[PDB]
Amino acid sequence: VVPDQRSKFENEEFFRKLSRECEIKYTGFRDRPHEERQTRFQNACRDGRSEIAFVATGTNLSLQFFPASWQGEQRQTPSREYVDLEREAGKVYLKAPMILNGVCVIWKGWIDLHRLDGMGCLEFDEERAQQEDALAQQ
Repeated sequence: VVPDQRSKFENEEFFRKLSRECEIKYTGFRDRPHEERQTRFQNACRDGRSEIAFVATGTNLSLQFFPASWQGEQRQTPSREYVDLEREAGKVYLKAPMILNGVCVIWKGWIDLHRLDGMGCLEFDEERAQQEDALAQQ
């Protein structure tokens, strides 16, 4: 494979500077009474298109795990997968492999059902990164 893959990963410090354990919070109207904790979780769960950012950095990452549908006229039913992990630790979290202008990195933030100011570690360690980088070319 082209050696420009391993090279950027071993010399780019951008991983430790931001791809590390950082505080995270879901994007929503905090000025909306605590009522957003439940309504935002369910209404956002149907649209699994969560927007979230790192409190430490103004950086923001958008991601999509299993959303009911974009323009679909389906039902307003939520993502069963979201409540199959809400009953467990009593928290709601998502994990997905997103690619940036480089290779795949694993993003998996978590937050409790009431305070949406959890933590989320981000790190370049996807095994699909080494092979997808090779197959990244058309």
